[PDB]
Amino acid sequence: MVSKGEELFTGVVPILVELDGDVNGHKFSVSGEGEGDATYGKLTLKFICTTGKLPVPWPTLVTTLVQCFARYPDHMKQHDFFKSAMPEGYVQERTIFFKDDGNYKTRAEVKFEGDTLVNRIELKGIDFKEDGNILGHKLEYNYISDNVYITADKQKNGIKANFKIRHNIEDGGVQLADHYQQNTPIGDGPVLLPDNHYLSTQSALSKDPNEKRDHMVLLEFVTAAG
Ligand SMILES: [Cl-]
Repeated sequence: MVSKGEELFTGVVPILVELDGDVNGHKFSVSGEGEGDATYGKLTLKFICTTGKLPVPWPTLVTTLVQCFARYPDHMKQHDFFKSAMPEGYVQERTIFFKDDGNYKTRAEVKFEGDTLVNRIELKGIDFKEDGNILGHKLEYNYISDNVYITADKQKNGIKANFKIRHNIEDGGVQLADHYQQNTPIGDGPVLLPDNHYLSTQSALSKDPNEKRDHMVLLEFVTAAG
């Protein structure tokens, strides 16, 4: 039997991302548009800071800015929580701790609005050093990849995840971002609660030479594995 959720992702699906952020009192907004093809675990998106200059580094927002587009191997289809929650969707919450610096707290709703998959996010950042690697824009812009370790949260009918991102500092060194994640379904319907597994995630960051606004072009591959 094929779920309504699974069926929604068999072709190319348009994506819309909307983020409202406040880090150390610096307010900003980001809009993103693109396409996802879950059959190949493939995402292509362009993000624009709609408020001017982004007050934090683009690479620090990649994880916040749609794990429903992961390629789940057929033998792991019973563990795909993210698609099982669709179209009504899920809430995704995180705390992201930047080592020796501040933290982000995020809350997002990921759901269909018509035929478009929407990720609407609120982000709050506190305790950042004004001359630190984040507010000082000292991180490299190129590539972000890691494994996302997923476990069921039976009590909340959802999942938890934890993972680390290593951001290269431009003049040398590494800035660690420790991620803690919880996802809960929006609807009351049945969902798939997975066994322990991970998502292998790789993203390439680029620029559009015709784009004068502060922006990020992203190519991403996400694949579930045992
Ligand atoms: Cl940046």
